[PDB]
Amino acid sequence: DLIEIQHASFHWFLEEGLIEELNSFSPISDYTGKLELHFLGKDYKLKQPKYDVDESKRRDASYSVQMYVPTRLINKETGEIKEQEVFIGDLPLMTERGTFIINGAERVIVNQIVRSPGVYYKKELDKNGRRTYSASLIPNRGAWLKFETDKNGLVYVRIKTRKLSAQVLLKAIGLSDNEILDSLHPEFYQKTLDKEGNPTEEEALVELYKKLRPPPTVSGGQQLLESRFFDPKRYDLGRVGRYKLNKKLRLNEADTTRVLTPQDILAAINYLINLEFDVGTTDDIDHLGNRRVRSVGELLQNQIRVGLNRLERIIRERMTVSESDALTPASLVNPKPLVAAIKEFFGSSQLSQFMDQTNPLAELTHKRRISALGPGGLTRERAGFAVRDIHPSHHGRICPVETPEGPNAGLIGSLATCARVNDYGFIETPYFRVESGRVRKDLDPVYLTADEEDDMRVAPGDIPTDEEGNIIGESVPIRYRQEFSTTSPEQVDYVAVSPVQIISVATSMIPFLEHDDANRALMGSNMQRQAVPLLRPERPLVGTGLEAQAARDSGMVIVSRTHGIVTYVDATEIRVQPHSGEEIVYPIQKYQRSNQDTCLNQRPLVYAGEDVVPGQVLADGSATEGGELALGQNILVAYMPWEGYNYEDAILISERLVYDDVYTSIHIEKFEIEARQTKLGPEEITREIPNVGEDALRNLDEHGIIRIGAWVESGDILVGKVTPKGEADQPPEEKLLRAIFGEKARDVRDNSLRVPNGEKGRVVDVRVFTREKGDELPPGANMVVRIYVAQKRKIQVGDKMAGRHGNKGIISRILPIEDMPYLPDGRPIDIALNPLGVPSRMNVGQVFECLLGWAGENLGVRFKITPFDMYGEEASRDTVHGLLEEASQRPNKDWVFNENHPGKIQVFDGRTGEPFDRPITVGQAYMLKLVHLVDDKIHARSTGPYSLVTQQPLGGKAQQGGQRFGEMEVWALEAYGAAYILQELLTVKSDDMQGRNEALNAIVKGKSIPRPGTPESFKVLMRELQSLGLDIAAHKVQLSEDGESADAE
Amino acid sequence: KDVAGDLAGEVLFDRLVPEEKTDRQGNTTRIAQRGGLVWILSGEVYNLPPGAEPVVKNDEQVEVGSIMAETKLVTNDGGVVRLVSNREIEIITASVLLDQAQVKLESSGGREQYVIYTADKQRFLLKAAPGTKVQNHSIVAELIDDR
Amino acid sequence: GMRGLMADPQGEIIDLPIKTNFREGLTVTEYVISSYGARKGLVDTALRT
Amino acid sequence: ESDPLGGASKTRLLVQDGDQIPPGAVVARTEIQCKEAGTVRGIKEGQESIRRVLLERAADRLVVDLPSAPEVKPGQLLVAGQELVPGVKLEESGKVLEIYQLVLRRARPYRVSPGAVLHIEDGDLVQRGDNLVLLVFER
RNA sequence: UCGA
Repeated sequence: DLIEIQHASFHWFLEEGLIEELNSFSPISDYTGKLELHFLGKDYKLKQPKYDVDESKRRDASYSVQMYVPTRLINKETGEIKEQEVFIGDLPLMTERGTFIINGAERVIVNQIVRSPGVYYKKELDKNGRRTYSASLIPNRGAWLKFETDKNGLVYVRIKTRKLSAQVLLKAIGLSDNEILDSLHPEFYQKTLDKEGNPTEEEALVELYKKLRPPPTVSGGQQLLESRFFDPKRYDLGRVGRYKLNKKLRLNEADTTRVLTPQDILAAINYLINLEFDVGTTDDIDHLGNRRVRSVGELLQNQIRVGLNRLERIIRERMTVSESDALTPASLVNPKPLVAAIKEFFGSSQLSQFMDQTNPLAELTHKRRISALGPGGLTRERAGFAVRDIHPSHHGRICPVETPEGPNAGLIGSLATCARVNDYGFIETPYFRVESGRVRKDLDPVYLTADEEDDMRVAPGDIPTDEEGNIIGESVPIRYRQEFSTTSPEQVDYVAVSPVQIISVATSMIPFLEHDDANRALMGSNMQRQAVPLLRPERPLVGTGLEAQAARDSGMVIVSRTHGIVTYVDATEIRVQPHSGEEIVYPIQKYQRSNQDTCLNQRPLVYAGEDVVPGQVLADGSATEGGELALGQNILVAYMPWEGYNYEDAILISERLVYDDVYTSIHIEKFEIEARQTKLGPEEITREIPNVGEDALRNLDEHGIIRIGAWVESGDILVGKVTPKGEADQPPEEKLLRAIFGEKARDVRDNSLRVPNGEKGRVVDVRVFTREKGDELPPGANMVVRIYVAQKRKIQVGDKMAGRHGNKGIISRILPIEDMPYLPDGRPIDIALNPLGVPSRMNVGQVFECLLGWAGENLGVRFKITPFDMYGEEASRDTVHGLLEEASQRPNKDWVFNENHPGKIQVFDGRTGEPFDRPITVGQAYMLKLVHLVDDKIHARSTGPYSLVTQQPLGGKAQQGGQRFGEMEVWALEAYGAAYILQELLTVKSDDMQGRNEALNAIVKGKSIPRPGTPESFKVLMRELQSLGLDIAAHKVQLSEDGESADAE
Repeated sequence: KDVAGDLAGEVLFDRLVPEEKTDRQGNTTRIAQRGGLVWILSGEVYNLPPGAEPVVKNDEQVEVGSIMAETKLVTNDGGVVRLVSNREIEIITASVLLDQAQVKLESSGGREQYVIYTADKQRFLLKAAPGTKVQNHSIVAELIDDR
Repeated sequence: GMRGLMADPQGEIIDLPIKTNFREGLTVTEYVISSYGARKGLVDTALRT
Repeated sequence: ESDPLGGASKTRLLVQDGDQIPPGAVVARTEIQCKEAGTVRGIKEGQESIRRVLLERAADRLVVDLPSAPEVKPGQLLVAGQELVPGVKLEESGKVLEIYQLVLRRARPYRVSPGAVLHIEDGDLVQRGDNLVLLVFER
């Protein structure tokens, strides 16, 4: 299973994470001691949800459950036990795909990588001086212990504040002079004991309080130090903090997990002194053995911990004011601070991200992202060069290729294919045991938790092995202590289980990965997660074979579980019968809206009367073919330059891709309107709207709302809504115009929902959610109407297409089939790609892919080639050229392979009919269609809305915004002679309530006027500087007159 | 440049003498004015715990599966050992057991305390708690007095 | 031709060379060494702008 | 479980539960077993110095029986690559144990540049892959 | 977060 960091994490929270939080919260007491409240956390209910999975997405709700615990309220003096179940909070459940539904939108919880708790030592040179060793005891939650060591044998303890001597903390926790020196070399400790005095057990708590809290008190020094490291519910090492203390310092005690042991502070000082004696290891901060990951089971444990602490303040403020008895325990627990704590984590936190649902490849990748940012991780400004590079401990755990380019280059990683996280939070990799030069591929792997660095010798999965005898190679390259070396095959210990263990699940879909560059393989893995689901997908011919596993783990593929006989198959359900209440129904969704405006259509695959197996595809998804995944189409390609139509990364396609419904996707948009409550009068949805005739009232059913199946275009009316007005401030021009022809204006105003510019399609869902029907509504709303419009988009000029090797491009021309070049059998060419971008970017694998897919086209065999071989030069060139020779041995196909030029044939011109001078490489390429279509990039504005303060035009496609003329754009016009264009762009086009009126009136009348006025943004800055206490004004230097000018008035 | 070894065993020197040029740079240095050759002999090396003692002296033959190092674990000031189900051993140096000791948890009035009902018609309340420390001249019990 | 001698993420030149190229195909050992310079050349571009 | 470089550690108790142990006596006795037999070498002269033990196995000594003339000196270090007598060569460097079958204990020399700081002493025991010297150079 |  590829999703185990989400399913096993939420399963741990429902049985171990929720029980541990309620056991530490209980019991609580009052100020006097009259009654006590303790919970029973291990007997909670977790009742049934309210709505369905598909119903919660359209009703704008969350798939959540109610949490109830039994609560026993006892009293100290009077014997009474009050058992009652009290509501705790709303907990959203994880769906079957591993996601959550928050406010009708599907969301994921990205796993965040942080540092592991423990002690870490570091050699630091602050200046050109001696060698200083530092320390840092990091807990899971609480204060930090930073031990430093200066020159001349002075070890200090810093607990944010100023540093202090090591004897001050070591004596205040409770110790003797003989219990320190017996377990310490004590000759180095005499230099820090001379210039520190010699305090007793009570002569150190007073001096500790004088420097931390600057009167000292004998009772104040004990309450300050115990609350930092020794008090419960304020300092936590964690289950993994106790494990890292017993490994580094080699401690004998274990299973403490709550209180910091004072013997552990003595062991951290002893390891720091011995670092000057050239013994001990300096820890690394970028090592994956020191870096942990956490998931939904751990991140939810911190939100209930800060949510129950707010509940502890109200539970102690209600058992003291009410001095009377006979009170119910259900009124002591207020669920309001804990409901708002869970709702803030799932909807308002940064780590809960919007789920990418373009294709099943992006859904599987987004659940396995390893990001180093979040509330407790790193910062965008605090990220440096060392944290973004690849550590040598990332071999097989984190993918070195798949990472987003730009700002987050290296901070957001991806988990590898065979990687696995244990219960402690460390990434593990499987390895096969090698015994005396023989790979023992018979038993289960070892799953080493990054402990193979300083102990084991690990070989990758690329060495030639024999059939159970020995290893063929005499020099095996291995890795030992983060360095590569070639040793004997009898000296190795472990070997990798797969050659795709290093790369992730999205990089493994690229065939011939070893022939492509690592920079273009980064782009090829990112463009595969943006491919739209087509209308009829097609499986690739040069697939790697891992597409079948990624389709079943995405959750959008109906699988069988019963091993039965299929009875009834239609377009909505599949009914089988289980055998060794026997009729289950598998529902099939038809054209459901996704998050990225794509389709989630499922098609039936099986027929009636067929034996099935557990793990068989019953119904494939939208971007999924039969069994395996399918994100694009296999069509003909040719690497030849046309007449400037493929000049700089441009694509020339044919007309055959248009009328054959190739690269044709279905996009479903969703519109929203609401009949709110205006204080002047309630708004309602009517059909008789003013100033709109029969040109737009054709699809309404006398209710103001459109019908199902009506073709809407740009500028129509979906929901006709009116709004009452109470202005009554008519100008004298409109009063004279209305008095002539009559037709007195009504009190309503047309606020109908309309279709935006460049939008069309067919309406498929006109679901209306009103009150008194069984659904909750937001306050200040009478009727909520939701309109879903689906449209069928073909492939056009301006769309961005790409392949699996980073050869992205934008189509500039769609030629007919008689103008495209044609093969010597008469078959035309679909895509005419440019061969100039190939040798400059090292995209060699895309030439191996098309030449192998052309061999699979004439044979019809659908090759499955795994990456990272076999014999050198005999597995990539002679595989392609050897299989192209077999396709040429057919009696009908003799023109496929040539002896002089192997990977080339003769191509004829379509316009003139003459052959070209040189042979051209042809093949069957697998191209994808990305989400960056030409329809979403069109924006234009003449005059629209304006800003609130600066009175400048707004910015945005969805709100009719204007393009920003920034500071780099002024410097280009200032370097030109364009002074009148610069004054026009800053005055009459932005921030002038007077200059915009006269400039617009000049074009309609036909006589332009010069000299625009003062812009509004300068007068805002003039009033802001006067409010800062600065007498700033503008004057005139005219003859015998120095007067201030009034820019505002 | 870090130079790591390949085999394990005894270190032998050839035409190399150490020098102690102690200065204020790092205060732990040892340079060689004439760097010759250093040799590493062969043999299996097995590390010992810091609390163990080597019972095998020099020029002694060992067998397969024999004894190499015996750890001396001596816990003084203790006379009686007692363990039922545990992992770490525990030694007890002093134990007391009074005659006619019969405690009972008859505390229906307030909090639960173990009242010691001795044979001398006396009821002693257990003032001490199970789990806390006791010191010299401390209170462990207090009898209830009707007068 | 030959790929050459790549370096560490810190800058140390590894003594193991990459004798293959993009036509013969790299190995799994020669792919993680080439990824050290591809990540270094990627994060140096964003800080250059 | 113990590591591969540690060995085989056993747990044994000298006394049982419920006895009269005198003060100042042994309670537990944990011994360390040996994997391969041989001759223990590298004993420390000073007391209270027990960190690691050497066990020279039978595979650590290579025996070479030349029939022409045994020409070796006690305490001489033989480097592989040279010829003792004309008619035979060498294959493994190391030190000589006995002065007709000359047995050779295997070793590997390391050249140290003058002026370099070293982190090893004369006569101690090393592990497989530890830092020994720190060669300094100008570039 | 994602494109150049």
